[PDB]
Amino acid sequence: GAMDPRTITMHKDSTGHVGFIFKNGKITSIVKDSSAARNGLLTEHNICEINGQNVIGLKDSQIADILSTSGTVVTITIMPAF
Ligand SMILES: [O]
Repeated sequence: GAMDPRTITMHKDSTGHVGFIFKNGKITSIVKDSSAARNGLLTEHNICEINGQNVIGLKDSQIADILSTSGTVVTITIMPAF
Protein backbone atom coordinates (compact mmCIF):
# COMPACT_ATOMS: atom_id res chain seq x y z
CA GLY A 1 0.00 0.00 0.00
CA ALA A 2 0.89 3.68 0.19
CA MET A 3 3.50 3.39 2.94
CA ASP A 4 4.77 -0.04 1.99
CA PRO A 5 7.53 -1.49 -0.24
CA ARG A 6 6.34 -2.88 -3.60
CA THR A 7 8.08 -5.20 -5.89
CA ILE A 8 7.78 -4.68 -9.68
CA THR A 9 9.05 -7.12 -12.33
CA MET A 10 9.97 -5.62 -15.69
CA HIS A 11 11.44 -7.02 -18.91
CA LYS A 12 14.01 -5.31 -21.06
CA ASP A 13 13.11 -3.97 -24.48
CA SER A 14 15.14 -4.73 -27.62
CA THR A 15 17.84 -2.21 -26.64
CA GLY A 16 18.13 -3.40 -23.03
CA HIS A 17 15.93 -0.82 -21.32
CA VAL A 18 12.99 -1.17 -18.90
CA GLY A 19 11.71 2.40 -18.84
CA PHE A 20 12.84 4.78 -16.09
CA ILE A 21 15.35 7.31 -14.85
CA PHE A 22 16.44 8.08 -11.31
CA LYS A 23 18.65 10.45 -9.31
CA ASN A 24 20.27 9.80 -5.96
CA GLY A 25 18.59 6.46 -5.72
CA LYS A 26 15.07 7.88 -6.28
CA ILE A 27 13.00 7.08 -9.38
CA THR A 28 12.13 10.41 -11.03
CA SER A 29 10.34 9.60 -14.30
CA ILE A 30 8.84 6.59 -16.07
CA VAL A 31 9.04 6.21 -19.85
CA LYS A 32 5.63 6.16 -21.51
CA ASP A 33 4.61 2.73 -22.87
CA SER A 34 7.61 0.99 -21.31
CA SER A 35 7.79 -2.16 -19.21
CA ALA A 36 8.21 0.06 -16.14
CA ALA A 37 5.00 1.91 -17.07
CA ARG A 38 3.03 -1.27 -17.82
CA ASN A 39 4.13 -2.91 -14.59
CA GLY A 40 3.52 0.05 -12.26
CA LEU A 41 6.97 1.33 -11.29
CA LEU A 42 6.41 4.58 -9.39
CA THR A 43 8.22 7.88 -9.26
CA GLU A 44 9.27 9.48 -5.96
CA HIS A 45 10.16 6.03 -4.65
CA ASN A 46 13.64 4.89 -3.62
CA ILE A 47 15.30 1.86 -5.19
CA CYS A 48 15.81 -0.70 -2.42
CA GLU A 49 16.56 -3.97 -4.18
CA ILE A 50 17.39 -4.94 -7.74
CA ASN A 51 17.01 -8.64 -8.66
CA GLY A 52 16.96 -9.44 -4.96
CA GLN A 53 20.15 -7.54 -4.10
CA ASN A 54 19.90 -4.74 -1.56
CA VAL A 55 21.32 -1.53 -3.11
CA ILE A 56 20.51 0.96 -0.37
CA GLY A 57 23.37 3.42 0.02
CA LEU A 58 24.97 2.69 -3.32
CA LYS A 59 25.80 5.62 -5.53
CA ASP A 60 24.03 6.20 -8.78
CA SER A 61 26.90 4.97 -10.95
CA GLN A 62 26.66 1.56 -9.31
CA ILE A 63 22.88 1.34 -9.51
CA ALA A 64 23.18 2.31 -13.18
CA ASP A 65 25.78 -0.34 -13.80
CA ILE A 66 23.67 -3.04 -12.14
CA LEU A 67 20.65 -2.06 -14.28
CA SER A 68 22.58 -1.87 -17.55
CA THR A 69 24.32 -5.21 -17.05
CA SER A 70 21.23 -7.08 -15.82
CA GLY A 71 19.64 -9.85 -17.79
CA THR A 72 16.28 -9.17 -19.38
CA VAL A 73 14.32 -9.69 -16.15
CA VAL A 74 14.63 -6.69 -13.85
CA THR A 75 12.81 -6.97 -10.52
CA ILE A 76 12.94 -3.87 -8.34
CA THR A 77 11.64 -3.35 -4.83
CA ILE A 78 10.86 0.31 -4.24
CA MET A 79 9.96 2.29 -1.13
CA PRO A 80 8.15 5.59 -0.60
CA ALA A 81 9.73 8.44 1.35
CA PHE A 82 8.70 11.69 2.98
O1 LIG B 1 15.52 -2.62 0.31
